[PDB]
Amino acid sequence: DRPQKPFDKFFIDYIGPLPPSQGYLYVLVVVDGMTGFTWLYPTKAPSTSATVKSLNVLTSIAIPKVIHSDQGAAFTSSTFAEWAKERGIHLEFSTPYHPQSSGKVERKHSDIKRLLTKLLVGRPTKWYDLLPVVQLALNNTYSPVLKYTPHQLLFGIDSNTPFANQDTLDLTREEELSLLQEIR
Amino acid sequence: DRPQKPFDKFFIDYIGPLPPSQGYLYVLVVVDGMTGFTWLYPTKAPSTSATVKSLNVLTSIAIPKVIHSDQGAAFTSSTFAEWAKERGIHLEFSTPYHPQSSGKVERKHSDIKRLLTKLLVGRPTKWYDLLPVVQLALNNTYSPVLKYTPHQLLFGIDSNTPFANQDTLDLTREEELSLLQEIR
Amino acid sequence: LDAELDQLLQGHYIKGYPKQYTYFLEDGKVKVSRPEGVKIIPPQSDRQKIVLQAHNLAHTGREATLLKIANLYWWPNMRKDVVKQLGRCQQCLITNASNKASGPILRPDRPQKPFDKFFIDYIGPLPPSQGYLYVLVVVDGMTGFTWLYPTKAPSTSATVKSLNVLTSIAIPKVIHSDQGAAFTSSTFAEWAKERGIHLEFSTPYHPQSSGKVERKHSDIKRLLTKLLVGRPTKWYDLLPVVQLALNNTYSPVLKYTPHQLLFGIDSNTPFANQDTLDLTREEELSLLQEIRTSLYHPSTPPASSRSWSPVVGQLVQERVARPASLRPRWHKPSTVLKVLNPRTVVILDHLGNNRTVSIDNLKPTSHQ
Amino acid sequence: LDAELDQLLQGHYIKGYPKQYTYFLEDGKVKVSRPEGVKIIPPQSDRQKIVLQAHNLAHTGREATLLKIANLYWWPNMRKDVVKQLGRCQQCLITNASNKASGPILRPDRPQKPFDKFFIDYIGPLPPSQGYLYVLVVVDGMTGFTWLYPTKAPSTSATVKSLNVLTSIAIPKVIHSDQGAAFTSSTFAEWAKERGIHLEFSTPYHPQSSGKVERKHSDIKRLLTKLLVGRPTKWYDLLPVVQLALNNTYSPVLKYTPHQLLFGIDSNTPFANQDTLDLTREEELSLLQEIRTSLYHPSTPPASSRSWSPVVGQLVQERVARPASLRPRWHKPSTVLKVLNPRTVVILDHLGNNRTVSIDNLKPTSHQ
DNA sequence: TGCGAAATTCCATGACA
DNA sequence: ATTGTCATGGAATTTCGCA
DNA sequence: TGCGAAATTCCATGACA
DNA sequence: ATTGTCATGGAATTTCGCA
Ligand SMILES: C[C@@H]1CCO[C@H]2Cn3cc(C(=O)NCc4ccc(F)cc4F)c(=O)c(O)c3C(=O)N12
Ligand SMILES: C[C@@H]1CCO[C@H]2Cn3cc(C(=O)NCc4ccc(F)cc4F)c(=O)c(O)c3C(=O)N12
Ligand SMILES: [Mg+2]
Ligand SMILES: [Mg+2]
Ligand SMILES: [Mg+2]
Ligand SMILES: [Mg+2]
Ligand SMILES: [N+]
Ligand SMILES: [N+]
Ligand SMILES: [Zn+2]
Ligand SMILES: [Zn+2]
Repeated sequence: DRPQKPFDKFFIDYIGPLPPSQGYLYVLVVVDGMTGFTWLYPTKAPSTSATVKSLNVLTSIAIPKVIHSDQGAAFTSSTFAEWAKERGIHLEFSTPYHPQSSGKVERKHSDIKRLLTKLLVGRPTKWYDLLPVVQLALNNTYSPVLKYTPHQLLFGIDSNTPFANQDTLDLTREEELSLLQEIR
Repeated sequence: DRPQKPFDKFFIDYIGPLPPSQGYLYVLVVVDGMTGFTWLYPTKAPSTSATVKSLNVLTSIAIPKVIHSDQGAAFTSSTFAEWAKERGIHLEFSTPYHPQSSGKVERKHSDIKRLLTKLLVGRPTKWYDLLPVVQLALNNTYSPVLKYTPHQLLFGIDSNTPFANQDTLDLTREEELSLLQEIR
Repeated sequence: LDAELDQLLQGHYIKGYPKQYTYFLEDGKVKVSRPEGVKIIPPQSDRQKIVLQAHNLAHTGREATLLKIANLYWWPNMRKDVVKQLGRCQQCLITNASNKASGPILRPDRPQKPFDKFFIDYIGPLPPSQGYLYVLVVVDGMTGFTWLYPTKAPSTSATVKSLNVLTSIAIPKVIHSDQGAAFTSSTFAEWAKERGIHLEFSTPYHPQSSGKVERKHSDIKRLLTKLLVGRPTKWYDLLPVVQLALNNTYSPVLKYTPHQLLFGIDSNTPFANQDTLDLTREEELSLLQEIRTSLYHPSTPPASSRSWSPVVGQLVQERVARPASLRPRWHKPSTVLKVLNPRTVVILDHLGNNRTVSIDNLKPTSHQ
Repeated sequence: LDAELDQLLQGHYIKGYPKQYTYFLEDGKVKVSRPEGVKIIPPQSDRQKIVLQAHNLAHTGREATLLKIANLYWWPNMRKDVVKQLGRCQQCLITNASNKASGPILRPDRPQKPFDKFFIDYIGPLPPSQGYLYVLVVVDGMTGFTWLYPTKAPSTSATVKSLNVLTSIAIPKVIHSDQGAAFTSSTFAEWAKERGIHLEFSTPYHPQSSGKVERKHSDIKRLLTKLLVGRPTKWYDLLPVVQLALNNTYSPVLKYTPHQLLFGIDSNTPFANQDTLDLTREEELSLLQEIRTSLYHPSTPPASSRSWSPVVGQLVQERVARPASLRPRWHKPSTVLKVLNPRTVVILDHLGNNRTVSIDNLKPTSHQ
């Protein structure tokens, strides 16, 4: 069986609803399976149409052989099926209530939820502008399993933005009370 | 003494008043002394200013060493003297009441007065448009003294408009009564 | 189709498919093990479609199209099928650039006599001066002698007004111009017929053809510019001065001024040449005839290493004159009817009209 | 003056005036009988004025000016006095054209890594499409990989919006652009400083310098044109397709697509190359490093027969960028301060500002 | 029948949109 | 059915002045 | 160890205003 | 303080297939 490569499998998922930022509410999250490389896209809804619109941007740079997703309505619609078939992309769904990814992807998703949370405190509404820096952070984060960042694996070079500060990623006791304030 | 050449001497003179044609009343007549080549310019008046304005056109093609004229006011004005001095042109006047040219020039002037007269009958008012054809006729007219037309002497070639019909130039008995009509 | 590919599988030889290679079935497709890798041999009935899919990704030419196909397939003589498609892609043919140069320029003989041929052309619009915006420039072919007329528009009527004044002096056999509206109107044709003047037209959009007069523009504007340095651009009053100045300027290769070539003697201008002072006019005119015929004539330059020259029957394409944004730069292929000279041809366009056209506005249709 | 010319009259020898000729007085002027004719020798104190009168008739250069003077005068070393005046005629110096070519172009090394250097530039205005008029084109130096962004204006704000999206993927060391308003604004400088990106600017009015991206425009418009044949020019929806198509196109000289050079493996696009299917990613990346360093590099072409190369201290003139009608095409002479490389220099203008400038926008001031 | 320097000729370069 | 041209200013080559 | 033909490489040409 | 580039498609050259 052939070694795993970038573009073999894109894992896509929605995060949100979030506090509105520049009129956006959700993040479509795309993670390359082999590299751990992450792309993020703000959307106004977890619809097939917002999904197609975002993936059209991404697929003008790279087309995955397979897209893997849970059974979100956006992903199981017949429109989304047509879209994938047109591009020769095989669709693949995890069984309902049992999301399977890979360790790498699950841990990546984890980093994303945690990193977003850490940055949205104090500024729950300014996340739109932070999406670029989030991705750079995520893609220049050192992977313990391989010796390389997703950037290094995708492009085969060092990056000009190494995030040499491996971050706290935990919410300082201050911010824990700040977050427990926004829910009041 | 050196042989006579084109541009040695321009003989200038006014003809008119004439019946108004496109608002013009006079013809300034310029004849090259050596070649017999004629240039005609319509003016609104026999003034220094109309003279300078016409000769500026001509002298943008060729500048004569000497201009010869009678003692017309236009030619004896100090403005006209300044104009000639600026261009390094020597002015030369025939003595009053005794116009001296050369045989060639006198005969040329004669041809002009006669040719104009023949053409202004029936159309005393359409001479403005005829000035080009008048000059061509005049400049492609065979000279008995030399074997050549003024065109041939100026440019050293045959012309593409030979006036091979040596014209009547006399007024037919019909036109004599037509001219004796316009004076009534 | 599957016919040819069958004999191949059982180890028999077909022309084109070299025998020293192992051909087999796998995943329902005919394959082969070539040095670079294992490639699919599609049936002949499939090939055209493949070439077309590969070409159409980015409408690429020979090598770039081949390199896509070669990633998945091999068959005999692949480029031949690629080149076939390139020659049939209307979009490529009308959009791509030529990579063949025109054959070397002609240097037509200098007209034999003053007034044999006038070259005329407009300059402008220039900065308004006394309400004037254009200059009609008339250049006598043989002598280079130039006349300048200020106009308000590059119109027939202004052209006629100016030439009526000029032709007072002499009528020329021929007047050559480009295809500007002023010179192609029926009013202007009439005006010339009336005077026994033949109108000669440049091939369209090829100012080289009016080169005698075009080149004079540069000298005119150049002298206007120098005279106008640090002043407002009041050029109208300077035309007469410029005309006179240029007509009495030496061309270093000829060693004569255009005034000299027209009259055989300088008028009363500064630094008049005096060498023929003792000759009679007749002696002067005779020396002038001799000077006129012995003038330097340039020769056709060497062809560039990759030029083309037109051949009767050849498919060729006219350059679109003023192509809109994102629109093809070339017309559809047309056929060479007649080769007037090595740089000028009549083509049948596809409409089909006869068009007389410069080789510089043509490309030879690629891939035959 | 009359001093030198006196000794001459009484048959004594002065340096410069050859002895085998008869010098005399006539009409109050010193003359001489030279093969071509009898010429006036003016006093040295008169000569400059003469040269100037002759030059100023039509502001002619060496030979054409000499030929006027030689009609009436002779003195020793006439051309030297002519050349002196030519070098002092401000009008000639700023109006005339150069007849010396630039030295041969540099082929700067390909950036070593993807993201080492971006080249950016605008195309447009294009026909309105969805309210969009321009395209920001970003080309990665090493890979040729290109990103396309539709904009409404070629503005800083639109540039920043697009690059914020792109730099999501990676931040480049350098961004090279021309001197368009969008790229030279302090807002854009800030935007780059914030990200540790160095802004590199082309010398002004020299699109060669942005040649990596300029050349990509041609491919972009060409593919848009073909795709839009016989349809209205709705290009906005096609940018993504064109981007993808070009990034996956082979360059025949490199034998790779820009996508391949950036990722080392094709994505799921038609005719994907499969040669590294059995390699590990790590093996693949290692073969990619090797491919990246062994890419073809063009060399500096041969110089043309009459090129100039700049020298510190030389008088040179900058081309006027957008000269008005009938106005000089060259600025006043300025001095070469530093030669950055054989095709690029810093000059002191006469204001005097330091200006970094392409040799292509320069001429060496004539006549020293 | 030969030298150094001046004069003349050659011709690449760019520009007429 | 028509077609490049030629000022410019260093360099190359020739001619001059003298012996 | 050499032939005819195919494949590959060379590179002038033109175009990004 | 910075710097031309590269698709194209015939022609030239090299390599292949076979002996
Ligand atoms: C509206 C008419 C209809 C026909 O086409 C246009 C456009 N045109 C263009 C140029 C021009 O591009 N000159 C630059 C040039 C380029 C190369 C060369 F060798 C000589 C050169 F002068 C003209 O000179 C010109 O007269 C016209 C013109 O009259 N028209
Ligand atoms: C307003 C800014 C300020 C600076 O100048 C202008 C004008 N400009 C002109 C071209 C242009 O002439 N491209 C043609 C081209 C010519 C030769 C070559 F080798 C490559 C080429 F692409 C551009 O591409 C371009 O970007 C600009 C531009 O941005 N601006
Ligand atoms: Mg024209
Ligand atoms: Mg023109
Ligand atoms: Mg630009
Ligand atoms: Mg540009
Ligand atoms: N000819
Ligand atoms: N470099
Ligand atoms: Zn095509
Ligand atoms: Zn000057």
